[PDB]
Amino acid sequence: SGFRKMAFPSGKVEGCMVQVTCGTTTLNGLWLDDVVYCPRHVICTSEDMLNPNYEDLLIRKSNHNFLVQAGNVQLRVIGHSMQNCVLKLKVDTANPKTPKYKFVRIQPGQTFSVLACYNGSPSGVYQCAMRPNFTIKGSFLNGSCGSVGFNIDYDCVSFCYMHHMELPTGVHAGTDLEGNFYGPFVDRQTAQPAGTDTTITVNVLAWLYAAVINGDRWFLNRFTTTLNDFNLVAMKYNYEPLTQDHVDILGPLSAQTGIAVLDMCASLKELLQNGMNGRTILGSALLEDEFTPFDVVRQCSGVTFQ
Amino acid sequence: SGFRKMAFPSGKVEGCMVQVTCGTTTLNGLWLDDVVYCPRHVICTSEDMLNPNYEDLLIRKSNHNFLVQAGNVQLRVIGHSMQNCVLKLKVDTANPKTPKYKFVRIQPGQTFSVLACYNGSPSGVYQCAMRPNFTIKGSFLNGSCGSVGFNIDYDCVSFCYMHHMELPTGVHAGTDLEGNFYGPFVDRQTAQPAGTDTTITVNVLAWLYAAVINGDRWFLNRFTTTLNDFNLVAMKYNYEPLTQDHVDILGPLSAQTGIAVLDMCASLKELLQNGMNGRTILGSALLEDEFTPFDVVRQCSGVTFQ
Ligand SMILES: *C(=N)[C@H](C[C@@H]1CCNC1=O)NC(=O)[C@@H]1[C@@H]2[C@H](CN1C(=O)[C@@H](NC(=O)C(F)(F)F)C(C)(C)C)C2(C)C
Ligand SMILES: *C(=N)[C@H](C[C@@H]1CCNC1=O)NC(=O)[C@@H]1[C@@H]2[C@H](CN1C(=O)[C@@H](NC(=O)C(F)(F)F)C(C)(C)C)C2(C)C
Repeated sequence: SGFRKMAFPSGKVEGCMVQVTCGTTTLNGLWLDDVVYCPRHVICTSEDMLNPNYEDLLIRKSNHNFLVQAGNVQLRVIGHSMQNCVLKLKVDTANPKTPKYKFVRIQPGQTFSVLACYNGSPSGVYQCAMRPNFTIKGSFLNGSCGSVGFNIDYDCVSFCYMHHMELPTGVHAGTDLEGNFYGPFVDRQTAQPAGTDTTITVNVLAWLYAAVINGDRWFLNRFTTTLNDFNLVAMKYNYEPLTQDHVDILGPLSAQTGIAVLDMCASLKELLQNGMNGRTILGSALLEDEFTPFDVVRQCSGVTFQ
Repeated sequence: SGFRKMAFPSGKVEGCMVQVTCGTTTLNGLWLDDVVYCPRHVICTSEDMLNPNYEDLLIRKSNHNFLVQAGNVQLRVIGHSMQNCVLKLKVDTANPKTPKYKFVRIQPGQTFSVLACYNGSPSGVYQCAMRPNFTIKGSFLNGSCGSVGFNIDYDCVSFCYMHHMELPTGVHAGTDLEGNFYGPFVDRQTAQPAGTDTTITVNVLAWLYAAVINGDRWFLNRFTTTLNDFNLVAMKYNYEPLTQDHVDILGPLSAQTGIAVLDMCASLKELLQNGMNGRTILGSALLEDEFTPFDVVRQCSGVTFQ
């Protein structure tokens, strides 16, 4: 029993982190086989970053201008190219620690683990969700760019995020591993608008199932509701609509606990309308929306990775 | 910016996990050089665990009765001994992935990362604190025993916890790596009393400093207090006494923010007496006590590990 915010084991990703330096700018890169992936603004000076022309800046670089260090071993760069907002540096050595891997683009509401790194070295690991406004609530300092987000499936690391930038409100933005930003953002140091965020309903429901599995059952009421009626009530509270796809994904938790999804929705509706009346669920005084249904199953059923 | 519950990178520990089976009981072991460390109740049947005589049970085992698997490679056992509540299995192969390491016994209030494992394979990583009553609030299922807790210092893994047991309230107990329990517990399936828990004051103060560093400053009041006056008020709220040692450990955060420790204590006193009036600090509606002063510094200053 017990329920914690849990990250994936980070070792497979640790074996892929390197330091990339161009001029006096240093950040992290991801070394897979004979390619290093990193944010393209490694080629910028501080002044360039206010309004960069990355294509022009890259024209004036050659391979040897990129200092790639894996520990205290320099990796010789033998080619380079830009793909959207990421640079790809071909090196003459394949990473022997390369795991089985995929590049994926995740959906708003899905979670991932972040291995926060500085100078090519890991600092720590934490769990994040892609918010509905395509930001993440991370923890990142100067030099963290190129840190990656990922999920694991048995032996396969699915990389989904590379870190690029922070909005002065402490929220974070980045790209998939093809260099395409999540959200309407660009890698330039200028003010940019983000959509208002919303609560990830299907995840709140998953966490209420986690609560029941752990014996925290006080909020279960005797009612049911329709999907339509639930979505009208939840819209007022800035919850995202719950779809039939979401109901279907909640099926395994519903079957395990014997609580119908629409019955759990009726309990959530009461919590939204009435509050929690000074009580906690799984130790929290607020409803938590950064556990997916799979997160709950993998933690409560002890799924392992190879 | 941003502040998350952050675990240490787990890769160095992942390389040490193995599966140990004796009879039909299987749990996790920790393989360092040519020794595997695991909970001694691997030698128990389910019935033995109600009232085990471990010395008698071990008498009747020989080396070959222990099946140790590192991946799909069986490690030949060539000696065994019991040290308090842990078994030590000598194997004929040294773990080539053994990190620099130490065995330490941590103090109540200190935190560590847990790599939760099943069948010798990692499931996930999360951060825990040793509670003042010597329990931890973990997330552990059947088969998790032998999972370890640890801290890292540059390249050195300090192992501080091995998991043994769950009290039916969802809290957890275990040993240091010399097999000595934290707290007044024994590895037998019978009801046992734990002390009432208390709030780790020095950690709450560390987290309030983390909040200020992140721009969450609403709770700062204009007052100071004495250490004596703070401790009288906090005792009522089941907070542990704040010592001069604690004040000294908070020095780096105090100097960084320019807020005297006793001034932060005056702000905490107001929060304890008045509540948070529907507001949050770092997104939490409750005061958080499972970040140490070092946790705050290592996250907010980007300390890395080798
Ligand atoms: C990569 N190493 C850093 C990570 C930042 C630094 C502080 N916390 C983080 O997550 N990325 C940057 O410094 C990027 C980079 C130029 C400026 N930048 C920012 O993150 C800035 N934010 C923005 O410009 C905004 F608001 F639009 F997101 C900064 C004000 C420095 C936090 C480029 C090329 C975008
Ligand atoms: C190790 N693999 C498990 C981990 C447990 C299992 C469920 N969650 C956990 O953390 N350890 C055990 O099963 C130990 C073991 C016998 C019984 N046990 C318990 O954890 C039991 N708890 C107690 O006996 C109590 F309450 F005293 F802590 C159980 C009721 C099965 C949760 C031995 C040898 C103590």
